[PDB]
Amino acid sequence: YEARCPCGVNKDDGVMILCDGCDKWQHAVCFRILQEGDVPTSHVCEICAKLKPELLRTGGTTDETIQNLSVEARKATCLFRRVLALCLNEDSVSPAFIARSLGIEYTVARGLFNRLIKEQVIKGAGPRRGEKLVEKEYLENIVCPRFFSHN
Ligand SMILES: [Zn+2]
Ligand SMILES: [Zn+2]
Repeated sequence: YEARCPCGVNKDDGVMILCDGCDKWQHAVCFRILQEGDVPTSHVCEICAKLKPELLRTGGTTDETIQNLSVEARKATCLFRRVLALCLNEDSVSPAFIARSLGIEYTVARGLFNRLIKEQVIKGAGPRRGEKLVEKEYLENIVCPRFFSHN
């Protein structure tokens, strides 16, 4: 059993999806999948989509938004998706909590925290210094559909 995911953190968290091409697991949210019903019949990771494109013509589905990005741009997108999903299940966050939860370095977590402020997902002081409260309804009803809609 192996996790191999372009967020760069090769550890199970949340809903995991199996690539039909390499038999490694990715975080569903990294691949733009939040609801279990949006898990494809045959998931294809970003590596297999480029090594074996026939997988995509014979029933497989990749996340076309990250497939051809650079390593660094893809990692930043996937990690931000993970932090959005974390916020869906929490009342407040901080860089340190983000770092622990996602398995990443503090400085990277702080960048994700800062982007949450810009996307207006967090606002208002939490109980502890450095924490901000999640705008729960705004996240669920408005922000999340910007990133995770399948229509
Ligand atoms: Zn991931
Ligand atoms: Zn694969």
